[PDB]
Amino acid sequence: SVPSQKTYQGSYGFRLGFLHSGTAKSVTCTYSPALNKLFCQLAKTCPVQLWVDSTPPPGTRVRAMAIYKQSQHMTEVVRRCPHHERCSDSDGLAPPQHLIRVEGNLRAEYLDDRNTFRHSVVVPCEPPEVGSDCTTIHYNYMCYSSCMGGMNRRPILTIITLEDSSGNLLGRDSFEVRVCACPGRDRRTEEENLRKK
Ligand SMILES: [Zn+2]
Repeated sequence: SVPSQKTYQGSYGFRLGFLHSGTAKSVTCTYSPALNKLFCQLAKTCPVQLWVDSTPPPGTRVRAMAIYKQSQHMTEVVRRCPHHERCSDSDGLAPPQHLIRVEGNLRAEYLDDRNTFRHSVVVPCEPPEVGSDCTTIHYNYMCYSSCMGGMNRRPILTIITLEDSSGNLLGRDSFEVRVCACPGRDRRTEEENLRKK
């Protein structure tokens, strides 16, 4: 009833990476290593790098799923709020209830789990292009952390799983997410609060 969040590199040395975007007022997505937390604006591009030490087999996939970070909310499905699920902002592929979308990948598949009712989005694991050492997935988060009747100010984690063609686990990583109007300021504030504590 709760997806695992345990970091697991597995046989292929799977782990995430994030750009260094800074904390200027104009930044739309920024990652805090000290907090392991991504701060982003609503429906803006969030580049997430995938790093491996060796190439996984053909048919390997990469799945993203959100869960509530607090244990007392972890069994509740993370979904878009009653406003955003009805705002007709469909990209033609993501169900309107799904918080997490993949941008610019026609091979993305969206799952409503028949047993847990949780949402996820999964893409093929592509090898790095010539001249690159990693691959990047562009995610979008489609509600604010503050949306009433949805996340309702509760923090979430995104869990990224590397899976074989049957869906079996090959690797796992995760990060907290705050979707907010001013990610640069909020990252600075939370990093200062951590330093003071
Ligand atoms: Zn919303």
